[PDB]
Amino acid sequence: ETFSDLWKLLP
Amino acid sequence: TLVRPKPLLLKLLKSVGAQKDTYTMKEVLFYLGQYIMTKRLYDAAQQHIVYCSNDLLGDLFGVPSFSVKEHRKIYTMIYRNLV
Repeated sequence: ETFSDLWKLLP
Repeated sequence: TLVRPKPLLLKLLKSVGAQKDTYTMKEVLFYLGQYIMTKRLYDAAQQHIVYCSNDLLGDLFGVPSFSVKEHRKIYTMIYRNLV
């Protein structure tokens, strides 16, 4: 789980 | 519909290149994401946790840390910083 990947899942 | 950031949120978005005064939620989230990556606020061992207790982001959201997995809480925190 990377921050960038996980942040992109917000919307 | 565009949104208008309160002065401190606007400062944070500007520090990562934003030029406007109004944004879509998509643009605020993007910039906020860029900010956390640039300043390395996530735990490199536990990436879903953002530690902002000693950063401007802490002042803004009023929390010492938060989880990227808690989507509803992130938006709540952002909403308080919109007009």
